[PDB]
Amino acid sequence: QISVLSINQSLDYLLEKGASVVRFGDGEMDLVAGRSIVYQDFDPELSARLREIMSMESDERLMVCLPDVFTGLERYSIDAQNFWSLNHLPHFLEKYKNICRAPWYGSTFISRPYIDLEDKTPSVGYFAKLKQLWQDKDLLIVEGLTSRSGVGNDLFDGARSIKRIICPSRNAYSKLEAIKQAVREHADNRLILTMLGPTAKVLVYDLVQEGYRALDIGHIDSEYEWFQMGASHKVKLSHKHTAEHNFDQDIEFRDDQAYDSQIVANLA
Amino acid sequence: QISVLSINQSLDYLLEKGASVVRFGDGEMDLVAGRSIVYQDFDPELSARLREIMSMESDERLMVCLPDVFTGLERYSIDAQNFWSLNHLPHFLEKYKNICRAPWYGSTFISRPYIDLEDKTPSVGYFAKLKQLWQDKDLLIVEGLTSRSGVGNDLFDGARSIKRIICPSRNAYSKLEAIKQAVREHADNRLILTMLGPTAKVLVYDLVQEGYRALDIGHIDSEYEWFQMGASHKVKLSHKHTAEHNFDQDIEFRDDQAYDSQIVANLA
Ligand SMILES: O=c1ccn([C@@H]2O[C@H](COP(=O)(O)OP(=O)(O)O)[C@@H](O)[C@H]2O)c(=O)[nH]1
Ligand SMILES: O=c1ccn([C@@H]2O[C@H](COP(=O)(O)OP(=O)(O)O)[C@@H](O)[C@H]2O)c(=O)[nH]1
Repeated sequence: QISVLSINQSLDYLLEKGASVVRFGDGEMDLVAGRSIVYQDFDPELSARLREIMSMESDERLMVCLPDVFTGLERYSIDAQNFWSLNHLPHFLEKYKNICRAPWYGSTFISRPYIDLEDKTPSVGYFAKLKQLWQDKDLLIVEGLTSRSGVGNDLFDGARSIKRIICPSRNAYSKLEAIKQAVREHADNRLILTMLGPTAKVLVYDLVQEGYRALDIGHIDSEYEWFQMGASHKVKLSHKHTAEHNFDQDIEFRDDQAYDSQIVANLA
Repeated sequence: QISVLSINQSLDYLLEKGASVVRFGDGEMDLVAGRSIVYQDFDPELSARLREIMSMESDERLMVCLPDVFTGLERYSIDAQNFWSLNHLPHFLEKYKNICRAPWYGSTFISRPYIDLEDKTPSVGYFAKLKQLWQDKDLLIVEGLTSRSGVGNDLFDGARSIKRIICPSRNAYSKLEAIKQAVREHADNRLILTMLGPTAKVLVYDLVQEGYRALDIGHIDSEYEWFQMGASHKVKLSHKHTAEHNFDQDIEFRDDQAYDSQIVANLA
């Protein structure tokens, strides 16, 4: 009964208002139910902070997103439909309805705009509007050791410049205050992008309170790689993190000197 | 009946396929009916050429566009509804059905994404996808003397570089071969954008046959100015051409040194 914007309306709101964004997906609900996820062990301080931010209302300073799953599941792949309609919502729908009482939310799938869409025709337009958020911007990327967002592809080639804060690939929440301090030291006037699972959501909220603009964009790199491959399955990549292969086994980095030169702090 | 894509679907096609685009609006149908328009006098070679291009089918090399008016006019302002439904289509509907027999067409309103829309919420996203077509590209802009596309706004600030071929502000068709000659001399590998009324349509078509990529984007600058000012009416601008003020009275150019430096040929 919760009202969730489409991807097109969510991205347009970010383009219109310049708002920050924080997204909550199935893994955040897992932790709010007291259950660990693969790259974040359960932590009560984390779950309470996630439990708090989910209940917040959206405005021109910060848009809060939920999975666009409370209606029209025919939009998604048969595997995605089976997950939401037969696994997640049976468990947690009454939790969503209890906690999430804002008038409206953005779509958490602005990060996930390809592989699980039944019709992939509009994906090109989603990635185009995403790229417009950072076109000609100086960027601060806050991501984990294996994320390597944009490494090996042209996702961020339209940005003016990139600096990166490298965080733990898992259980990053225990270093949250150290990460925040690194962001303060290096952010200047840059747009902050974060790819950091549950920790990213607390990070964005906290940095918004300090007057930064930050976008939680999660697994955008994996979805972009699949989009460029024309993939039909969540094919695992060998040289960086892959969405829904969250244990990070069988990864060996390729030498990227541009990436290495963008690192300004390493907390992994 | 004729099947016309939405603006969202048309822009996504150009992003996906990299196709060139030609759009036909009410002024071209005016000429195909043997009538002069304000900035283009009747010429039998032009009108026959426009009718010929209108009848062509769209593909990954070239998308042919028509006004998205044969259905769902509730999408537009009442002024636009009255024009198409009581003025244009009463005269020319049987001509459209006779000439336009392709399976599908793009939307000519990819150039017109704001002032005549009833709901202006998605316009921000339309301009974002348009900007992505030329982001980080070297551009060759082919336009009339009063067009001054991008002058005084940030429409093309995301482009890598701009050269301009300046043409007659009206009756440009009489200089078509000289304009084409200028394009061959200065285009190199640049993306060609044209804002040149009915001559733009023949130009793009002819340039496609020679293996260039060209986008007929017409009155995009006026719609962007209205969008940025949040206008609710087609307010006339005093320092350049304004769409639907086509006689070009009462125009005094602002001195723009970037514009001046971008001109590489002048045929006005
Ligand atoms: O402690 C953590 C948790 C996650 N991640 C990264 O967070 C990203 C995914 O974030 P999120 O779960 O928000 O993605 P979504 O699937 O929601 O789009 C991936 O690049 C992971 O490597 C990380 O670096 N450290
Ligand atoms: O001989 C001409 C005819 C038109 N134009 C320009 O063509 C543009 C509009 O093109 P079009 O009619 O294709 O616009 P649309 O309304 O279809 O988007 C305006 O900038 C006009 O100044 C021009 O420079 N020379």
